[PDB]
Order: sequence, then structure tokens, then C-alpha cells
Amino acid sequence: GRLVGLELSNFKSYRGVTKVGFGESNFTSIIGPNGSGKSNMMDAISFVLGVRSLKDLIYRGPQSAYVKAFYQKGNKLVELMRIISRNGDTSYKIDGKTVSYKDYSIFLENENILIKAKNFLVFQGDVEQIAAQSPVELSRMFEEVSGSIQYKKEYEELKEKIKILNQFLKIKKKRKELFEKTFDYVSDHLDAIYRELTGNASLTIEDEDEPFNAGIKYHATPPLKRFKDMEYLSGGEKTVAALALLFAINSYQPSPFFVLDEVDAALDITNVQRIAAYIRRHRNPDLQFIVISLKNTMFEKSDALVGVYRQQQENSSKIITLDLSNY
Amino acid sequence: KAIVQMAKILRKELSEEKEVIFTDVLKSQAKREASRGFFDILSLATEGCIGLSQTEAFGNIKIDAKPALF
Ligand SMILES: Nc1ncnc2c1ncn2[C@@H]1O[C@H](COP(=O)(O)OP(=O)(O)OP(O)(O)=S)[C@@H](O)[C@H]1O
Ligand SMILES: [Mg+2]
Repeated sequence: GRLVGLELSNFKSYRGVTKVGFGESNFTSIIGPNGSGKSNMMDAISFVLGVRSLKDLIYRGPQSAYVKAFYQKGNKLVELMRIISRNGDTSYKIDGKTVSYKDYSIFLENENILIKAKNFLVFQGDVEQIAAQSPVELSRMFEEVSGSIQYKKEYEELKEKIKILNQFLKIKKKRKELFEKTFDYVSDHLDAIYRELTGNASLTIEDEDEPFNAGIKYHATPPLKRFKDMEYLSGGEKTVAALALLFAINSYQPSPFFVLDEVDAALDITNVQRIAAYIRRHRNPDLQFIVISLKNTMFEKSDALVGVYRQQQENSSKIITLDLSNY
Repeated sequence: KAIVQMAKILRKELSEEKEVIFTDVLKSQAKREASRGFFDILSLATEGCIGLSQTEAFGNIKIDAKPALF
């Protein structure tokens, strides 16, 4: 599916009603000067989708704010809406009809938008962590992306008690197989992706019998060099290693779109080029990239642009769009 | 600094007319350039030197001047 557009109502810095159309762009860059409101725009996307990484949203010189997302599910265009009242009460709607967060989560969870793992949203300043996180954390994420985290509770309950053991092996077999169903795929596609962004990278399970109970050691070796511990990589190197992991992990159950804030902040002009190349080379109707960049090197190669600017009198962010597929 | 070169071409044209289309301003400079100019406007609008308005999705961007442009 595709994120066709958004509609914000007193969202953050977006006073009044704002419409954002992505058109048929499968590579859109949200550009604009510092403080104009680009990240608020991502905050709006993460908001409609659920995601908890409240009244502090709602514009401030109204009593409630809402965001709508127009998702393209096959022939039909689905409208996903979410509201916040000043008291904190949220409400979800689908095609206008109110629904529960469970029904909401599932709709999304079915289109491969796991607001649980958040593995499709890289917020400003967070890109390097995807690589630099600890093996325990990386493991936790795998457990989170595969879904193996569910059996985490029960597995713990039955784990402590010690015929009650068959109920433990039975569940262990699920947490483990579900965990591997994702890890194995990611591992197999990791090196190709890292090399394209360049090179050599790999993942390594520590507790082989119960991988979910230990770290996952991520190793990346930029080209002309030779080391492996993320400790040695530089900022730009760590960024590229991170974007590779990020893409590898998403390769299993592909989200329909990515929303990357300033992922290129620490990059070379050469590296910005490789990321842009990769994005362009892989973007398509099924994989849409929404990127927030301050670098021309990055947004030049976009299909379209969502320009954000301030209108000081009105104290609000504003939007204008441009289609670069023509120039 | 191109945000000045763009401010110039606009400061001129907006003294010979009330409205100015983005596509036109680009025109008077001859894709990496379209995006470059696009940012320049956004920057200028934020500083308060210019006014922006668009009617439809990817329609025309009307640029009007503000006292500060001068
Ligand atoms: N509830 C709110 N009401 C009105 N304005 C807000 C609100 N929350 C944030 N802002 C404004 O939005 C700005 C932050 O916008 P962002 O989306 O972070 O801009 P940005 O374009 O991402 O800037 P960078 O990250 O520096 S490139 C702040 O300067 C605030 O003045
Ligand atoms: Mg920001």
C-alpha cells in the first residue's frame, strides 16, 4: 500500500487545517529551514499510526487536534484518523467510523506497519543507535520485530515454576522458531545491503539454544578498513552501518513506507550520494521513502518535494509541493 | 550563498509586478536547480521576505513580496 497524503488539524505547529499530498511519489523529501516544522510532520505520521516512543501535540497560539492519513489499500483509499482532546483522550477512526485501538493496530499490523517495533520510523538523531545499541537491545528488537516477544511472558512464568515442562518446551519452540523465522532472513540479506551502501557486515547469535536470552552481535566493516566492533566505526561509518541494519531488518516483512528524519546528518557528500542512490534504486509503488533532509545532495534525487515553511504572522507551519520528476 | 541570488531576482521582478510564479523565477536563470530554488523560497518565506500560496496539490506557487524583501 501507499501513504497518499495527510490532513492535520491544529496538530503541532500546523495551526488550522493542512493538507499534504505526496502524489505518486515513491521517494519524497520533506525539506525546509531549521525550525520550520519538518519533524512535527513526522510526529503527525507516527501519531496517526499509533506508536508511543499527549495534549502537548494540539496547536498552541483549540481544544482538540486530529491527523488523517490516506492509505492506498488496493483499489480502495482508506482514511485512517486519530484525535486527541485536551484531556488526553484519543479516539481512532477508519473510513469515518470510530473503532478500537485493537482493531486499529490489527489493520496496520496486517499491512506490515508494526507500530510496536517502529522499525520503519527513524526519528531525528536516532539513526546511529540502530547500530550502536547493545547486543541485548538488538536481540530485544529482533524479538520485537519477529513477534517472539509475545511468548516472553508465559515463557517466563513456566520458566520459574521449575508435565508442566511440556508446556515450556511447546512455548520455547514457538518463541525460538518465530524469532529465527525473522533473524535468519535478516542475516542472509544483511551483507548484500551493506555492500550496496558501500564492504562487509554480519549478525551473530550469542546464546545459540535460546538466542532471545542474550545479545546479537552486529558487525560491520567499512570497505578499505578492517575492524568489526561498532566501537571503532566513526559517525558517518556508524550511520551507514545503521541504515544497512535498518533496511535488512525490514526486508523480512516489508513495511510499505519508511519515514527517515535526518538520517544523513553525519554523512560525507559521497555517502549522502550512496544513500540517495540506494533509496532511488529501491523505491517503487510497494516501497515508499519519505525523507527529511537539509542536504540538496539528498533531496535533489527525489521524485517530489514537500516544502515546509513558517508564516510568522499566522505563527504556523505551511506546506507547498513540487514535482521533480519533470526537471 | 544562493538565498541572496534568489532574493535578488525576486526583489527585482516583484517591483515590476504584484504576482510571480515559481516556475517563472526558475526560468530566469538559464532539477538540482529546481530543488535548490524551492528551498530558497521556503527559506525566504520563513524569514518573512516573501509570501507563498498554492491552490492545488502540485499546482503553481504564487510568490508575492513583503516589505522586508527590501
Ligand atoms: N504545540 C505546538 N504549537 C505551536 N508550535 C509548535 C508546537 N510544538 C512545536 N512547535 C514549533 O515547531 C518547531 C519545531 O518544528 P520541527 O518540526 O522540529 O522543525 P524542524 O523543521 O524539524 O527543524 P530541524 O529539526 O531543526 S531541521 C518549534 O520551533 C516550535 O516553535
Ligand atoms: Mg527536526
